[PDB]
Amino acid sequence: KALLQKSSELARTAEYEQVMNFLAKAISEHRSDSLYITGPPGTGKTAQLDMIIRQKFQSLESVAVTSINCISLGEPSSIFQKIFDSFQDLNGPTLQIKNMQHLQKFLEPYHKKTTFVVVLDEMDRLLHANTSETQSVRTILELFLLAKLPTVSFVLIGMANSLDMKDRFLSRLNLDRGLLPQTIVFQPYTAEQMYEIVIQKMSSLPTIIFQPMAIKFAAKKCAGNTGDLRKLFDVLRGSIEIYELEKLNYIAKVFSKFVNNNSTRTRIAKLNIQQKLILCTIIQSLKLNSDATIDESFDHYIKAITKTDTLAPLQRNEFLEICTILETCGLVSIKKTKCKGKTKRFVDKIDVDLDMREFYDEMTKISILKPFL
Amino acid sequence: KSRHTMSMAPDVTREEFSLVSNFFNENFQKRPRQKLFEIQKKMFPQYWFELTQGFSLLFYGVGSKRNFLEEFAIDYLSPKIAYSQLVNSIPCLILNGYNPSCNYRDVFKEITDLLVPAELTRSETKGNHVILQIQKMIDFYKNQPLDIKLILVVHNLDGPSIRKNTFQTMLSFLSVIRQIAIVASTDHIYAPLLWDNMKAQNYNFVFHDISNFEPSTVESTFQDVMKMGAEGAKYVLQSLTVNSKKMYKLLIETQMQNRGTQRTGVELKLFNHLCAADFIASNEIALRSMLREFIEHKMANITKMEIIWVPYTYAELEKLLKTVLN
Amino acid sequence: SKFSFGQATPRTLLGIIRLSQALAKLRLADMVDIDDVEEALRLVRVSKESLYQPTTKIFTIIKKMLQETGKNTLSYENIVKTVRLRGFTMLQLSNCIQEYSYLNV
Amino acid sequence: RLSLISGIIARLMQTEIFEEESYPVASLFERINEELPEEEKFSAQEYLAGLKIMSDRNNLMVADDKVWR
Amino acid sequence: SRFENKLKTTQKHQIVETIFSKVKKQLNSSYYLPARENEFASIYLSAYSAIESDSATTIYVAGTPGVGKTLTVREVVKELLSSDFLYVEINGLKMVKPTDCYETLWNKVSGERLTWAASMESLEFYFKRVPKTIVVLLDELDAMVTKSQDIMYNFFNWTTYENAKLIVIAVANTMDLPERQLGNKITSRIGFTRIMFTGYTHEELKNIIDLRLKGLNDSFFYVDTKTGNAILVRKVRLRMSADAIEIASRKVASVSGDARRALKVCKRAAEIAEKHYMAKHGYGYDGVQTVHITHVMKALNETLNSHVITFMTRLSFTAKLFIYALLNLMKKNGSQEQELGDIVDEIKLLIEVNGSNFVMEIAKTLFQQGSDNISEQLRIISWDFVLNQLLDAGILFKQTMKNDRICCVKLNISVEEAKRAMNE
Ligand SMILES: Nc1ncnc2c1ncn2[C@@H]1O[C@H](COP(=O)(O)OP(=O)(O)OP(O)(O)=S)[C@@H](O)[C@H]1O
Ligand SMILES: Nc1ncnc2c1ncn2[C@@H]1O[C@H](COP(=O)(O)OP(=O)(O)OP(O)(O)=S)[C@@H](O)[C@H]1O
Repeated sequence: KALLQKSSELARTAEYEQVMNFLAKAISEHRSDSLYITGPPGTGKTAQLDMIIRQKFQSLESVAVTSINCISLGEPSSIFQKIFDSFQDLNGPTLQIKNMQHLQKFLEPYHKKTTFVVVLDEMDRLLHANTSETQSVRTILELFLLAKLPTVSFVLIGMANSLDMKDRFLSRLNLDRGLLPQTIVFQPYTAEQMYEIVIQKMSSLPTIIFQPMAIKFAAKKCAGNTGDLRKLFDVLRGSIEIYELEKLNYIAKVFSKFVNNNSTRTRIAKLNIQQKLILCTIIQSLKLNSDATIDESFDHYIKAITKTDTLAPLQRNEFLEICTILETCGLVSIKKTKCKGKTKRFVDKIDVDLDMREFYDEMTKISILKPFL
Repeated sequence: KSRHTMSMAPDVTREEFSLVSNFFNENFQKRPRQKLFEIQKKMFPQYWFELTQGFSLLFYGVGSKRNFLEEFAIDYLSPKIAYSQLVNSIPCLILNGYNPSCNYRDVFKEITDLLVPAELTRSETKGNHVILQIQKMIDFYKNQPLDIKLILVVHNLDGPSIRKNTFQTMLSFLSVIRQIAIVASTDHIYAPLLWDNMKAQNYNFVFHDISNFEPSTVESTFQDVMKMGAEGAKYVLQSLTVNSKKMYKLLIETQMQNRGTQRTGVELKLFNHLCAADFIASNEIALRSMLREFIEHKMANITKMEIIWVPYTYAELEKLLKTVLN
Repeated sequence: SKFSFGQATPRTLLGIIRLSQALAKLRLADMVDIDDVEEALRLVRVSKESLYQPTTKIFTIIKKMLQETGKNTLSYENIVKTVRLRGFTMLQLSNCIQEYSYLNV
Repeated sequence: RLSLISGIIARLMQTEIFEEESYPVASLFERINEELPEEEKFSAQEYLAGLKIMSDRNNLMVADDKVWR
Repeated sequence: SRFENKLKTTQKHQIVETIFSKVKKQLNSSYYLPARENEFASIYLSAYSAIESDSATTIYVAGTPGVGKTLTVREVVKELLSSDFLYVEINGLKMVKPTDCYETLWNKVSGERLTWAASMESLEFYFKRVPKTIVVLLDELDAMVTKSQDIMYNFFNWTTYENAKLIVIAVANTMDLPERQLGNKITSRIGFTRIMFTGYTHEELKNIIDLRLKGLNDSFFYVDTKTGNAILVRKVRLRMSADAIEIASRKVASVSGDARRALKVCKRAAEIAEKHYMAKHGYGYDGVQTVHITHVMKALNETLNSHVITFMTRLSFTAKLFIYALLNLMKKNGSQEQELGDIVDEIKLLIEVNGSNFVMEIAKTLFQQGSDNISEQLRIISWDFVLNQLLDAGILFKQTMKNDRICCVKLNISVEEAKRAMNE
């Protein structure tokens, strides 16, 4: 029963039909349309263009069109080095890849005059690099300039996450210049183009690959906040091993991990009634909305416990251990914040994820914290 | 303090602004503009004659002078002087001062290569040797035959990088040399604060007015105002999930039910119940996670009831209602 | 505070000693045991309580009590019932309740 | 008409009586004819077509007919 | 590898293996698991599929330290050697600079020492070109996230290549880590597996102790009465009271649920009985034994109880004179942070507001060490010394200023316990 679901985990898209119109001159060897391909994240958009060019290169005339990933540069030189790697040649590399005018000499081909288009992968690392109008916008500016006179032009295909980048362009560039205009976006496929690809990615079909309306149910009730349904099939591939482990069932398993302690399991964290007392003690110190030290909390803990004698006053060292019991369940977090007297000195400020509405319910059942409120 | 504000203005998008701006700057006062340009054309032989005396020529005046300098330097002067000395004509090295990315090292590395490398000047390249290397250039040039070999142009000399003081003194030592003619323009009203009697001794500036009331097309690009957030988050909503449009629509209604300030906002509990009422929000976490996406792109605010409020104006939210949400 | 009244005086300590002597006199004993002071303190605290309207063995006993229902109750009427037949007073177990709360049990 | 009757189910999904996004078919019938609105309940096909419009509005689904996911 | 041959020496003069020595040998933290039994499969069945199908996935586990996530994934790969992969422990905190992990990967494919720059070029050249198997553990991921997230994007972008022979296993501190430090673009690549590890429970904390106490609980030793040496003249036994082991469990599962903390509090409590046994008989270093409940009562408290209270009452007089002046200003002004000159102003005043009493023998000594020749000191004797002594002790805290009057002083421990320890 394994080998049917061993193969489970692994032209084709209805977005490739768009881009061949957008590359309408790429089979007639002319300069194509003006390509700035954006997208909200997770939407397949990195592999989307990679699907096109791999279908382009396997289809396509002299054949040399290269694509490089802009991740580890922070600087516009070695991209123009990596276009030279499809030549397998040798030259003086440093000057030719550095200046704007130095790129222009690089664009005279050798063997058969096939035009070249570059593909700039993950442009947002250089967009969201160092300060905008100094280097990175200038880097954006310099690449999109295609004023070259022969039709051999370095057509850009760049990609980005957040859609602020168009308004970042200068008003000269927004005057119908370069690869600007066609701001081709990709709205996140709800279930209406992505699930059908999963259907065709179920070409080798096992018998029980589950009631597919539940798969449709999975698609409809994941599409609130999602972009990657194969990865959201990779959460089906984990639950398909649950039915192997036991020889949207799992989204139900995963949300109760996150929703609880405020409604119900707050009292699970405080089986000690003193842990209930010390939890209200933190919030009474939160009146002075300050750097809530473990000492200022201990200050209000003593000066209240001398008034109402519910228990004896305990140690600060005990007060250290008891607040860590509050910590490991995930209620209150402790951080070493800032005080700048001698050096960067670290006093510990706490923060609570509970509200007084979710407090007042669980304390009226216990009239021993009622003196303390 | 009832003040009319730029937020309370009929705003204009990107393509609408720049096109009708391009209509005015190429059709408003066209006839008198070239009519000025023909009048000042007769001054061009006068500039040629004085510039043989090594005079740093400086152009002030209202309006952009960028087009005028490039006509005067490139087409008129630079072949006229090459013909009058007796072959490629005189090299023109412009300096775009409105471009803030001008440094002192890079432009001078061009200069010593533009000027003659007759000696091993890379030996004196050592750590600031720039004033050192130009001093060895100056005293050699005192005993050379007097002829211009280079004319440089510095547009917008009060620019964001050229007005820095270690760059200004660098240009000061260039101007005392007789072989190079220095034709620059500034635009500031406090431009003669830049020079003392030390530098102007090295400069021997003269002045001329040019006022053509040009729009400064290139010089407007790097500059920005609030035209260039209410407009920022106007584009993110155009690419999201369809549910975020609806949960912002229910957000924007009761936040405009009551400028858009804090007081018109809503509590988190009831808004969870309201977005539970239309079968949208499952609980607090599923609400907040796709509300952090409105938080991450700074599209909504929260202050303290637990009030979440939109920081856009009263007029803006109904514009966000009828256009992008609907 | 709001529900407070008076303070502890040495005359109240002398009255507690006198009530313990009266409790020992009612039992016709020549000595004062530990059972009188724990009754007198309970008497003087329940005299004002109407306005609201030696330990390891006890811990072991509590564990034995737990080995039935597994209940962590705050106030007791049927935990203390297995203690008085053994030999320890009501005051020793009263400390065993508070101490142990530090064990979070 | 349709907004009110589903709005009861909202606060009745706010409670854990359905225990999940799964809910049985008898859980429906104890939440229409048991609850407050009388005689608004349509035919055996019509409010069964009415819950389709909610499924067409993509807020709740129907699956494994003794239950509904 | 090499030098372990040189770490061996010869003369080992018959070390006394006492009763409690053989406990601590197995109470060492080294040597199937009861608590995370089924979740071992949830890793492994997630891992077994990708391994025998030549794919590239991601597995994300979280939890507090001390829960076995360092341990369990080692047990995953360990059995897999029996049944194609290269195991690497890419620890985050064991990298000096964050880019130094890049060097390890390119070292652990062929054996070359190249740039973190030049490594990741050939790494990227590996991960999209090789025709068709690498297991990598990215431990303690708080270290490698800190600078600008450019490292963390790489380690999951390599997973996206369908021609990438790699299997990554991330182990973090918190589940929140790709939601409060990383971007959403990484959070798409992290997936939604998210295998949570909770704490241990106190029943299982009993079930983890006896796994170390398998062949030694209530067993017998062979002992000579002269040297205290035990052998697995009397034939003695040693028993472990399980209720004391239980009360060790019901605290550590309550506060932390940490598997090191449970073992070590048993390990600390074991050696308390060791010295008391050596105290009564003195076998040195060259009828039925047990470990009481009273040992783990002390050693668990020994994790808690302090000494700054005992430190303060064992300090100097002028130290206790200093703090008593300092709380006097904090109840005079209510500003919790007093200027240093005002304290020197106060300790002058706190002399003469008391009567002409011992105080005079103090006030003689407090401004001159006897020696009526040299006198009339402004600030008190060793005032720089005690203020330096209170500074490096951590009790006080004093901001840096060249003015020795208006430099502010802030308390660092709770001022009530300072008030409380002053009373003695
Ligand atoms: N429509 C689709 N057709 C084919 N494969 C798809 C499709 N949608 C998603 N995938 C696959 O699932 C993956 C999920 O996309 P991600 O790579 O996580 O996001 P993305 O491709 O990086 O786009 P970003 O996040 O905007 S950079 C893709 O890379 C593809 O491998
Ligand atoms: N279930 C178990 N069975 C046996 N020994 C265990 C078990 N859990 C933990 N240990 C031991 O206790 C040690 C605790 O280390 P781990 O819990 O694996 O590290 P950890 O949980 O990752 O904490 P870190 O590494 O600081 S994040 C292990 O190295 C084992 O020696």
